[PDB]
Amino acid sequence: GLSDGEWQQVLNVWGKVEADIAGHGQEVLIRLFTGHPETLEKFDKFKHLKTEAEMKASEDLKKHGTVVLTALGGILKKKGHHEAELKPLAQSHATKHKIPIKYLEFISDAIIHVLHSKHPGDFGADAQGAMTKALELFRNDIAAKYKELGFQG
Ligand code: HEM
Repeated sequence: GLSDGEWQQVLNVWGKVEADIAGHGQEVLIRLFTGHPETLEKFDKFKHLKTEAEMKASEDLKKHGTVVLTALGGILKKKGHHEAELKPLAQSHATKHKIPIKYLEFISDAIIHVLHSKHPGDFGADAQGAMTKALELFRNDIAAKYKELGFQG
């Protein structure tokens, strides 16, 4: 898992996100959708967004970004002891939303990108290492639930 020092770095980085949850959330989703247009198709409510300008102007997209990062933040604050929080998310994303684990990889990468984009020179090598470990743990624990369900896509 992560060391206490690594968790401290993760939660310090997370304070940056908490100062503007909606802005970070919006940028993460836009990075996901523009880099991987197939992901947009999983969202009936965002399929109509045909340009990035439309994405940027969508208040509902910002709202969903807030929902997403709020859930992730709650998980991170558990420092790995997140079974109760993570299980339901894994199960909704596999069974209802049909989100392949690859797309969770994509959004994890998007989070790292957005952190550098919004905080250039202020997301240090140690911080990137710790946040990466935290996102891998999240993804990996979701993957275990996906395997239980026999879910691939
Ligand atoms: C950090 C990773 C993610 C987190 C924390 C997250 C969190 C959430 C939450 C809290 C909800 C609403 C409750 C629920 O249905 O379980 C939700 C809904 C949803 N998620 Fe995710 N999600 C993540 C990644 C993804 C990805 C990568 C996709 C697709 C590429 C996706 C697709 C969806 C869809 C289609 C819904 C239903 C949206 C609606 O129509 O309201 N999620 N997500």
